[PDB]
Amino acid sequence: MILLEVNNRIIEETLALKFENAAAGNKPEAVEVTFADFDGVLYHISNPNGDKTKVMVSISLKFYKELQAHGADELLKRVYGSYLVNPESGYNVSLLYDLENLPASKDSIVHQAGMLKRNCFASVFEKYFQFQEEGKEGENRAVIHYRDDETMYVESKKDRVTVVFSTVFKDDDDVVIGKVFMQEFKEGRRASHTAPQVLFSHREPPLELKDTDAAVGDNIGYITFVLFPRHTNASARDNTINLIHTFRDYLHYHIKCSKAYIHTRMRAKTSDFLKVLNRARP
Amino acid sequence: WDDMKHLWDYTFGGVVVDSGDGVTHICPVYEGFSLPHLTRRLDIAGRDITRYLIKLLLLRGYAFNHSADFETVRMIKEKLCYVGYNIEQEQKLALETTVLVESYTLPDGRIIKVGGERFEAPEALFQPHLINVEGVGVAELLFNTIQAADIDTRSEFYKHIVLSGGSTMYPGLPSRLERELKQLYLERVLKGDVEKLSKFKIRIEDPPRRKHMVFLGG
Amino acid sequence: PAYHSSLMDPDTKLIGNMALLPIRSQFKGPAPRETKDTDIVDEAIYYFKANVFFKNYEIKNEADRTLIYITLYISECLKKLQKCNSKSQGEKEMYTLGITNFPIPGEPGFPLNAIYAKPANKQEDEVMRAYLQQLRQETGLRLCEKVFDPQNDKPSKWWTCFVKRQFMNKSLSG
Amino acid sequence: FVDVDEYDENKFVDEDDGAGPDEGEVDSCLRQGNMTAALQAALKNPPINTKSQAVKDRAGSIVLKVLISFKANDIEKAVQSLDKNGVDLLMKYIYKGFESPSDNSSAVLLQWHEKALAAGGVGSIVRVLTARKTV
Amino acid sequence: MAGRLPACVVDCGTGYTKLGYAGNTEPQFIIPSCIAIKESVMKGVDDLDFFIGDEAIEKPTYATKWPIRHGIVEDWDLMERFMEQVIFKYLRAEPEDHYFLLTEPPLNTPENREYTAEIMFESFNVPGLYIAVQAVLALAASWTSRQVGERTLTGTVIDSGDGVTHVIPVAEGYVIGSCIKHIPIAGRDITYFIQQLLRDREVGIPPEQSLETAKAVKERYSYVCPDLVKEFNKYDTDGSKWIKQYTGINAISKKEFSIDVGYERFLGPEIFFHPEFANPDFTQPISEVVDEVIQNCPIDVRRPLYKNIVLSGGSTMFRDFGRRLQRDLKRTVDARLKLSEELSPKPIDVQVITHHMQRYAVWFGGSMLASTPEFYQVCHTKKDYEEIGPSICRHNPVFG
Amino acid sequence: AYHSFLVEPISCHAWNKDRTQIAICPNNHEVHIYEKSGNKWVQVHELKEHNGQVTGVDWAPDSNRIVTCGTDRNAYVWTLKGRTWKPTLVILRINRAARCVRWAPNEKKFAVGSGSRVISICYFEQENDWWVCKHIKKPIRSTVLSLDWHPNSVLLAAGSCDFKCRIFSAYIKEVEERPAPTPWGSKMPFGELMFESSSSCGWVHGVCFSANGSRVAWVSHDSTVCLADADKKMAVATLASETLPLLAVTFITESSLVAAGHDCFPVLFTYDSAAGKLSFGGRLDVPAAGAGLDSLHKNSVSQISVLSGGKAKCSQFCTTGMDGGMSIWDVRSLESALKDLKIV
Amino acid sequence: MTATLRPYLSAVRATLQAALCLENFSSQVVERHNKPEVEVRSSKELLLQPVTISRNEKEKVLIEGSINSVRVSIAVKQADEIEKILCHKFMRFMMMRAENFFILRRKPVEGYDISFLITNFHTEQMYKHKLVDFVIHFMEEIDKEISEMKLSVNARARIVAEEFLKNF
Repeated sequence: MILLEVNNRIIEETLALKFENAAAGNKPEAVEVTFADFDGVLYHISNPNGDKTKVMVSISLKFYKELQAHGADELLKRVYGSYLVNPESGYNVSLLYDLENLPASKDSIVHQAGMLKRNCFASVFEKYFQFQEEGKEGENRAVIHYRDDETMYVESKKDRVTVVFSTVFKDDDDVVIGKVFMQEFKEGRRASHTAPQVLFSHREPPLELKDTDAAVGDNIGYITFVLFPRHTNASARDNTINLIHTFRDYLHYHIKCSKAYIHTRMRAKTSDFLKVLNRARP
Repeated sequence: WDDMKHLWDYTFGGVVVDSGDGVTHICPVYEGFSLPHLTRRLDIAGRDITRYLIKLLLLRGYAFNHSADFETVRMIKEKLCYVGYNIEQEQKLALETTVLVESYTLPDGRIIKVGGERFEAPEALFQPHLINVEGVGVAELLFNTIQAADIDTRSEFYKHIVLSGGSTMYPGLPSRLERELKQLYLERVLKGDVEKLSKFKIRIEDPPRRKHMVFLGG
Repeated sequence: PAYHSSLMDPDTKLIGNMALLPIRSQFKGPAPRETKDTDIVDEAIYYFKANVFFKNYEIKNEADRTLIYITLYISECLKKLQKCNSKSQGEKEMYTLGITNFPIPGEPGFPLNAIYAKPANKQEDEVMRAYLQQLRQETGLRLCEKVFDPQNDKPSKWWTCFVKRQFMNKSLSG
Repeated sequence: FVDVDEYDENKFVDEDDGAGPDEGEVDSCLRQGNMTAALQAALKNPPINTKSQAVKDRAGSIVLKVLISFKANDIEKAVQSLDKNGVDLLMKYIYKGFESPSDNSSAVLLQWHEKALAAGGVGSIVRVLTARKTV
Repeated sequence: MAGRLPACVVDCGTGYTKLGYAGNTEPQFIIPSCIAIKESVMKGVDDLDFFIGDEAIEKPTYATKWPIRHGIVEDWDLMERFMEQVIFKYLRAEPEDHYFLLTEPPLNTPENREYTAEIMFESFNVPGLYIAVQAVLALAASWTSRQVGERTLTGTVIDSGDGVTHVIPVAEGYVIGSCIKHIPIAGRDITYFIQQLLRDREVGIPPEQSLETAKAVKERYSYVCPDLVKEFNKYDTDGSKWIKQYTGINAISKKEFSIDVGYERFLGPEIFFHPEFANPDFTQPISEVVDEVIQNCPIDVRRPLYKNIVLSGGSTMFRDFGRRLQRDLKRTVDARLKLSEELSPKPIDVQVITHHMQRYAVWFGGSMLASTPEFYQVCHTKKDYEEIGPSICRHNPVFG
Repeated sequence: AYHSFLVEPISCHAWNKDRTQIAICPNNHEVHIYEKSGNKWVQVHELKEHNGQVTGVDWAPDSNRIVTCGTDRNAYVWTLKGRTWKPTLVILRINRAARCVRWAPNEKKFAVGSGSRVISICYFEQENDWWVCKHIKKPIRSTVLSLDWHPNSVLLAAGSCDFKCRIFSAYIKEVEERPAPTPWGSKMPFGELMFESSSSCGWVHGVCFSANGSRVAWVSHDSTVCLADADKKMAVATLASETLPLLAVTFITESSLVAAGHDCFPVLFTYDSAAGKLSFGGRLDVPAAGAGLDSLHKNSVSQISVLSGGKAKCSQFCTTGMDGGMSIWDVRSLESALKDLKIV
Repeated sequence: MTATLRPYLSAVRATLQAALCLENFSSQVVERHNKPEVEVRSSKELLLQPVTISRNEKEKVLIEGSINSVRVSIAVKQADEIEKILCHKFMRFMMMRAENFFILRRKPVEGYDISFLITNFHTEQMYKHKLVDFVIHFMEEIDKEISEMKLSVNARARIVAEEFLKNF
């Protein structure tokens, strides 16, 4: 696994598994899982208000208010079509699946459901991709707090969008390693001509602060992605979105896996030393 | 007492520190007999060292069941467990090097690794608070015992201390008693003056035997 | 554990080292006439499917020794009944197989010679040979109504499946 | 309550029973063209015994000065001019210069070590570690 | 529960690995702990090119490896990669803001405990870690008796999943050392027996997949019978209803074959009480093993050990398994105490506990314990690792 | 000439009056005796009676008694009596572990040097039926490394760890009254310092005494060998080696000397009396077990002994190192092969 | 890169032949005790002169030999931050396995990145000259090994950027 997945495996495997057996005459057993996902996002699957042949998928995001104030619901309303209902009291969005209702394509109408951590975010980007395409020079930023100490800023310039991530490396050492990745990312044009531009600012913000106040510190790092019109178009809108919204988790993932790799190399060297030391005995 | 007859039949045909396995108790001797007004007892001997060792090993990640492995851990004590001379230094040795760490094979074939606890466990003899006992410790007790007795020939006592029993053969013990007693003979006789102790008088006994063969004339 | 026989009586006879148990039968031999509704052969047939898996067997009674011969014999019968096509045809094979001169204690070819007493004299010999044959005979015809199904030609696989299993890891054909 | 063995009687403390070399000599011969003569002069009359580090550090500073005042190909000729005893003392000073960072003083010293070693062998290095006579 | 977010619970077994989030009743994913690696010299992300679980036992262009043997981690590198994907693919939960609660088998060493900390803390910026012993987790997974309360961590856990049977005697939340016993009969062994018994009865069997049939019959039609002969008699008398039939389709052959299932139903699990029924080199019944184990423990916790016997693992799920244990063990112990008595202390109370969460009992116990606030105290903090060392994992204090 | 015994290093060893059997200690608490049977080596018995590593063993020629000393601060006098050997119990009254022991040319009293910063001189007493012992602390202070005895059964050489070689009197009111005839002073009383090192060289690992005892030699840790001659107005004669410091050493005649040590290979030194100076000249090590070194030892040699001919004209000598290997060297038939050899 | 590597390692090696050659030494202060003297330092006469060899202000080796033990310390060369942090993790990692090293200390002497603890028990169970070779080879391997790790990480970061970036 090089790339992180966009879709959620627990949802997709749970519903798919329940659905093939339902569409077989077999009764449905109760299910109760309260799992989560990358970042501050909860998830609940249950049998509601005394129900049973009711399943429902609910999501709780601590920062839902901010996404909603950017046309998040309006989009979800035209997404599920009719599988969107009220909230399970405690969870900002709820989907309700009636087993005596499904179509004739589960592996088709189930994949979307697995994508929830993405469809909530899609609206802000789609909205600014639209902005760029319209050329509206009068719309504010898009300050969205997804993490207790993390913020994303989205803005659509004259002819190119800009998605900025303010990420935190709690472990100081993680900073050095993280910098190495940035260096290689900066010189990406040497391999990709049609690849988004990336900027990086340490501690201080590029042109932030502002108005509003920007997070500053030895453990803070800023990454700016620059989206053009060839990626925000009506042909690469979704894609660019489904990809870009996983970047933060992608970076921390590769930093941690890099550390794991360093462990393997190091094992491969310390273990060898012991063999050489004993190779002097009988 | 009615269980003694079976024992007798069917068969045939100076200051002293004695530790066998139940407990030790210094016994001074003036003339040809002991001293009733003296002969103080210490509530800790061998079993306490094995038990404390079990607890310490538990702290190192070897979970020995207490009332199940006593003979094994006991057997482990009389082979590695020793008495430390300078606890600060021993602790330094344990933290900074691996020279104190030794491997031991258990009856089920498993090999474990034992280190600093080797000197930590017997230390309870000198620092009773370690096991929740309102004690004094071998050194302080011995000192107090000779010191509290008489004055006429105290020093003579000091020059004749002897170890006895299976639980006093721990390596470094004699040297430890002598040094710690030196510290007592300095922190209880002259709140200072580290230039008078150069005229000390004390040697730790304990030779190589276990034949308590007492007799004489007849 | 293995199932033993509870048919030993304080007045049960003995033919060398075994136990001359009564049976219900028209075949000739020195077996007493059984009046009760069950006998050693029924017991052996009843216990067989379970006992045959056992590798070890504690001899508690001289009745157990007889139970064992009959169990081993059931095995021999299954060996022959395996390859036949009709209940009537199988019966003929059983009669000939039982009438055979299978080895007896004391002879090589008989297993358990360390557990069975050999016949002390010629009389004891001939009489044990007659008992053994009468047990074989009654065991076999009785086994036919169990193996053969109401449907001609149909080796009850539920009996055939034991053809390879050897009680106590021994054999009368070995 | 505290060390008492340091106050034991059967203790072991070297006896300092029985300023420095010659600064001057390190001048006249340093040097109308004679580099070897300077080295042989600087290694004469080592302090030692003197508890104070002032005098010792003085001789060591001077010696290091001389060692630095040398070319590469001309070291070999000088070192080979010494007796078995001389190599050990030179060696003691080389190691001395390895205690402080006096600039490239180390760079040339490794050269000053291979060749010096070549004259007195590895045994000389042992004498430097086995001596209660300091430098 | 707790701080809104749920903790992570992972139980790594030789065969199946049970993973999920605390608070849940059943694991979220139970997958073989195999890992598929390449062979075509690390070159950049060449270490990330791997698959795990079922995805590791299907990739032809991939080599399947098994890091856990008899219960110990024997290959840490592969284990580390495995954990990479466990966290960043299946659980889908940040490791820098989600507590971890790994596990270990009894007889595991302190070194492994420390390694299980080096990986978790230095690669995964996790905030907290706890390492629980499987048998003890198996113990918590049982208070669910009838009514009411009565929590205890003194008892004997018989853990039989799919590899080998284990008889670890726990005491006051602490398992006994040389008190654990192994039996070379378990699930895997049970499947082989039933197979060898069918192969010599039914015909038209699956070529390279002749085990599947006997494998599917095991957990789906198997059960424990009381008296063998009475059961045999049952089948030989009232067939068609005592005897059942199972169908299926040929794997690497493609063919619809239907077979009858009979004696094997009870003969399969019967091997447990009669190893000599399939294992010619072992004949000691499980009841006797349990008894020997209890007798090797100290003369004082022995009776209590007899009073609280708990089950763990999928191989303990055959119907009336616990009941059969009660008959045989009560009979053996009474016979023993009978011998005692006659040559001249009240009968010893034996109790086998059988709850709902038997299969993945370890994980369930784990989820429940990791679900309480009282856990967010006993956990090792990032603060202690980042200053004191992996050594803090040498000892993992008990609670509950 | 080299034999590979165990895998560890031999702490010490000793040969009986008749170079036919060898006693060796493998860092254990029980000595092991081996014997040669034509062309093979055979185990005949293993003496066990020590609670610490045995660090010394010596054998007698006349009495035929073997004495051992160890870190368990104990010493026993083994004997024959049937097959199994029975050792006696001797109390040294020391809190340290013995580092070396030596009987005597006469075989009447042994000596054990110790970490108690003392030398224990032990002798038999037909009074209590036990073995006594007198202390000779002065002037030594630190642990004593190796000890040699004079051919008169009086003088005693000690290396010590204080970087100073000493010679002592073993006056025992049990053998003879006055002392013997030796240049070393005129009055030899019990407890007397006859000679002390003149240099501050490393610890003295080995010290031998001329066949007559008129000359004494010793090797320091500083890879140097000194020799003091009392017959030449107290000689200082020194030789600085270019290799690793040595350890054990013994006289072969009166001008030559064989030593070995941390260098692993054996070397010869010769003494020129006229100038009174020692010179170098290797070199018995020209190129069973393994292969890492081109010398007949794969680790340091820690003990050497003379087998026949005495210190005046040794013909065969043995050597044991930490490599756990024992070698016997013959300097006669090879001497001719050596395209370069002195000898006397 | 060298230009002065070999003379340095040669001098360290030479110091090591001289510094080793220990022997089983029972404690003279403590009854029945064999503690490593270079560590305990309770008998000054048992201590050798603490030497030191370095190629510059940052790279050096300290050797303070004794009769039954030798303590070696290394600093290694560390230019920028990534070499520093990589080094800290690696040295600490090895030290954690000290118990498995036999000749590795749990901690490094103040002022150095790593220190060794060779005792007479080692010269008994290992060829001392082959032990010395390990030190010289370790320095070259350790210094070189760290370089390979750096190259791997820097190289991999480019690839990590490419898989993400080409997918736009």
